[PDB]
Amino acid sequence: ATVRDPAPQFSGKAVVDGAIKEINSNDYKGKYIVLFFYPMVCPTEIIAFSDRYLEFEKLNTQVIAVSCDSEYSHLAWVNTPRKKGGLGEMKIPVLADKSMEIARDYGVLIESAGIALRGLFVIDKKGTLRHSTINDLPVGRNVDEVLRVVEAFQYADENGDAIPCGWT
Amino acid sequence: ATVRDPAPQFSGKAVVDGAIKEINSNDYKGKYIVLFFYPMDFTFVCPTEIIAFSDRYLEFEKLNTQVIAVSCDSEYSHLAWVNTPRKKGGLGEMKIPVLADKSMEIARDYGVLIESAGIALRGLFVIDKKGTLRHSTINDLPVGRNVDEVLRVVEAFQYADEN
Repeated sequence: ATVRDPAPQFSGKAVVDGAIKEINSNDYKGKYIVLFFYPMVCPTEIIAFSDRYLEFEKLNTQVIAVSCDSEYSHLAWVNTPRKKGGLGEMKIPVLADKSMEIARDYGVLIESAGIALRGLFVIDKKGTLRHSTINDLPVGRNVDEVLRVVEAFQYADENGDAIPCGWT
Repeated sequence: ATVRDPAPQFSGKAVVDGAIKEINSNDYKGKYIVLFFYPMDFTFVCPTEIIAFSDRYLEFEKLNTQVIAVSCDSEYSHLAWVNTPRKKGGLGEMKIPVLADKSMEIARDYGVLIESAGIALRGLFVIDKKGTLRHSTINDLPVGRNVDEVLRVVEAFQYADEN
């Protein structure tokens, strides 16, 4: 499964607004989705997205972090001050994937180490894969770049799937 | 084939320094490799992307990395492409090699071939000094790639490889 393919549907229990909720990808139809995997290291990446969450909302997109761990420990993580390495008050959902079935479905699972690569995926309003960044574990991701990709794909979908030669 | 894997071998005839030369992936060991695919046959493709990469080549060379473009056509067409002024639609002087991929075996080897459009997705791949895959950006055709981001990724990987 790769780009221009209908993106693999995902569901499960996440921590949202400090609470555990069953969420499904089909719940986010009509909005873009940035699905990104945090391999269970520095939490500042996921925290960064959480801080820029409003900018993502301007573009009608939903960021969802995904990690190879339980919803209860994810709650434990949110119920920890950032000063101790925990997540503190999160503004984007943190989805549990102890089974790692989502990581496999997205091909960022290392079927030898039992860990996920830093995968990031942009899904459009019709539920199709538009972008896939995948990094080896040591290198983090950049929010400004993700926002750039999202706004570009949006302008494309609006202006007939074609971007002017030299955009902003 | 995914990240942390020894990268798929690529070889072929490229346009290097305004001339057709045989290049191999094994030729670039000891250096990073940015392998990126520029779809020509995309009816709305813009050369400003690959031109950009051509311009920032010095910045890539400071970091001991070799950017190689790969495009869906022969070394003769790539030469013809280089030998066409930009104000006439061509590439003009390119500062990175343009590798030929008419058979799209290189595109298939990297999993970027759209086996219906006969075109490759805008795939970008960072390869380390022992030749294993460290990064892969893949975009849908309408969205181009950013040189600054690539530079960030490469130097980040280098600092990691040292520390």
